[PDB]
Amino acid sequence: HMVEEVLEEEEEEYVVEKVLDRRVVKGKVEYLLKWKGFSDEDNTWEPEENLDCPDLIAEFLQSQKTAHETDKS
Repeated sequence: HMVEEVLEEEEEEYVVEKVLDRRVVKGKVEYLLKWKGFSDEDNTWEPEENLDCPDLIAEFLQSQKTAHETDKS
């Protein structure tokens, strides 16, 4: 922890590994993705009106229909 009057940015930058789930509060939609570069699973919730990953959002919201019932085994 560095104490000073010139440090607001949380960290350099985080990366997204994929989407694990999601949850709405009542007006906005949040998404819990797996952010790599922390400890192992520091997923975080973000607003879909700012994030930029419509591939995992529209790819994970369809799995609920049927995807784990098959799998590649």
